[PDB]
Amino acid sequence: AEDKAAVERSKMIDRNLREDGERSRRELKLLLLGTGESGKSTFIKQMRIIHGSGYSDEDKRGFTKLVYQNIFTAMQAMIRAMDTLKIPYKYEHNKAHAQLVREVDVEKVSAFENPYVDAIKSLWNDPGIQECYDRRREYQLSDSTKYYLNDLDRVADPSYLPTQQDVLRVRVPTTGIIEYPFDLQSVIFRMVDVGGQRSERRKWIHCFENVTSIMFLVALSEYDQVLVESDNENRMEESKALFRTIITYPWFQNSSVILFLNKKDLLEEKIMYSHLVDYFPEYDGPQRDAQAAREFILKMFVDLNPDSDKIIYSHFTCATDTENIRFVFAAVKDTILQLNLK
Amino acid sequence: LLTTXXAA
Amino acid sequence: AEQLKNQIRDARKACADATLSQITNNIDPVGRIQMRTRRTLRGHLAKIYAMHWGTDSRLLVSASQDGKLIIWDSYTTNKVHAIPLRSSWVMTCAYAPSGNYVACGGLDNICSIYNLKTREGNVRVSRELAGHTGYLSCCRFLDDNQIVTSSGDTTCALWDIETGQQTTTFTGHTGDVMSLSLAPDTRLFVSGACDASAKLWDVREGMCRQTFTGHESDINAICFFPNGNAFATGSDDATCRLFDLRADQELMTYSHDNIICGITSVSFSKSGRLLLAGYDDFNCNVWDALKADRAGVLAGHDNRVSCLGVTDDGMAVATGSWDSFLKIWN
Amino acid sequence: QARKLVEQLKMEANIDRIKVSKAAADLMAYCEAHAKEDPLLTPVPASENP
Ligand SMILES: Nc1nc2c(ncn2[C@@H]2O[C@H](COP(=O)(O)OP(=O)(O)O)[C@@H](O)[C@H]2O)c(=O)[nH]1
Repeated sequence: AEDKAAVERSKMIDRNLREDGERSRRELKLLLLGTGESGKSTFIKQMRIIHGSGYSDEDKRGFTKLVYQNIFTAMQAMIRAMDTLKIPYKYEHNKAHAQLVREVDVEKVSAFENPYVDAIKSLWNDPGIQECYDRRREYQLSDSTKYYLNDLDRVADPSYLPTQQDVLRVRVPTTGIIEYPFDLQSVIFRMVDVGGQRSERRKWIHCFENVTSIMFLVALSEYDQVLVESDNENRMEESKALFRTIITYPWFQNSSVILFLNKKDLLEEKIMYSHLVDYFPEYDGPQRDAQAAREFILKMFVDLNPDSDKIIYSHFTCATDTENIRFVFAAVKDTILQLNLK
Repeated sequence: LLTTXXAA
Repeated sequence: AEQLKNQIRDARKACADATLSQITNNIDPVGRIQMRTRRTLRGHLAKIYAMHWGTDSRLLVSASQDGKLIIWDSYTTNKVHAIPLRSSWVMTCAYAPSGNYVACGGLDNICSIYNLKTREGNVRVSRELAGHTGYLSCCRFLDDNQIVTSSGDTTCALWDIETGQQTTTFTGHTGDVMSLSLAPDTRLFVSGACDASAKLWDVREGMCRQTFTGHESDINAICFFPNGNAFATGSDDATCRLFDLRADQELMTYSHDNIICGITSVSFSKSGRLLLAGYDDFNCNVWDALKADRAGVLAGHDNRVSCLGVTDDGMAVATGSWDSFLKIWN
Repeated sequence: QARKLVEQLKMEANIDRIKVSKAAADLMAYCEAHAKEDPLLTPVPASENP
């Protein structure tokens, strides 16, 4: 007899297959969603810190390149804004430093060389550019630009090693899907991220039919951002639309919803000057109050849910805060286990 | 997945 | 500058003298098509998105959101290979004509080639084909070292596996590219996208030869007619449609009242006379290519049919569903 | 700021062209000459077990 070569093999494949559908049902897919620059990536990063393999010296170096990258992007946007808000430079020499930095190959940055340090430091000193930074609420610019740019010092030195904080802030250009697996001792979690998808959602959204959980994210600091090029669109009114559409999907019925209200530390910092009312006429409460504003924002967002039966479990978060998340997430953990154990 | 991250 | 666009509309109109309907009319229609399930491929644990036949018309690959890609013995039933994919978010598979490699991609934007029959432990990840900024729509080899790919980021790309490099990029689409199909000779491919219009491309030269409008919505499926001078398109607008390259225009629309669900897949029959399509309403449909009649149906799935596959010897059909099942029809 | 599509229109209008009648007939004839070779269109005997 000469047969059953891969017939006998097919037996042992169903063996592995059943063991792997067995393990994978215990995986809890937690889909991160929310607009641009609203905290998802950072969250994932925090998970690797509290519940995962950390960022050891080696792991860190792999970011050095990205640190540089951000800076240029940060500066690059800043430069555009100048010619959009019609703000000129205080110092003449800097206009050359702009052309210099304009032509910078968005992505090709190996090291952070001397001619580029000055170019950028020079500009960071220009009272036009700082004024542009002071009006970042119009156009879109990363929220930790100041962080790095007030540190050009260390970032540009030869023997430079980044640290957790830098790590927690670099824009890490996402090819497409970001999935991260980890576990609370007995249970395994699998975070999901699709922010860096340069395509239409309506062709792949259904790939997420009844996942364990949805974690939706709003930036609180977002309330007063408008984007003049993008025709004065309120950046948080924008996020309200994503969420409304996200919250009406049939795909997500069985999926528990969590609303992270992120960039809170940035909220009450700024709620003292910018006023919530003259951006959302309906706002009724006091001024110069974080708590009143959080509660309000959390309401317009929850209001977008059509039907009693589906409870949203929100939290207030600072995604840069390692101990905040460490403590916020335990709550989520429970309200997921307690809620999906039946 | 990246780029490490995930793992990586 | 743009009424030059309103010039091919005179060209294709002067080319129109008779319809494909008018001509295929006094020819007798199709005999009778009622295929029954010849096999049920059972092994995936979540919904399957793509499948592709091997050139031997017997072995085939699947691609399921279960993070497992599977090689099947279609005649028998036996699983030959199971691929533990790094990303369970896959959206297509490929079968090398040689059957030495197998490609697959998805929301990762990495076209993963897999070295099949080997002397390695089991089956290894061979190549990383990275360069796309959106989900991997579909893919099919030209040989063991070149593959055309189409993706969400509105572009299709021809690669060189050996070196893993972007050989030539085929840009021209507005909406996402959903589909692709090589011509018989692999001299030039057709690709359907969410711009509601497919494109005929020249493989080596790069540039887009002909653009084809028609559908009032997203194409998800495209298909080269056996001889290589026509193609089928499967769209959300619920119509299948026919285009001749040499005529440079639509010849047939496989509409139908009372059906309104989208179409995920299209694949012709050896002769070209049958258009097998796969639908949202869990039903596959068998169309008279020439007459525009609805011959039969492959009703047999519980969820929508995500992909089709017709054999090279045209004696069998695979259908792939979101119900984690494949069925062979005869 | 935009110009580059106007090009494609010239590359697309200037190509080969064929009257539908011939286009339909040719590919109707291909079809006709492969019918008996199409197992799904004219069933091969039942002892074609696959
Ligand atoms: N102060 C503060 N900074 C934040 C917070 N959340 C995110 N950031 C920072 O602002 C930037 C936002 O990027 P990211 O978290 O990746 O947003 P996403 O990728 O669009 O979801 C990152 O550099 C973060 O380090 C927050 O709650 N508070």
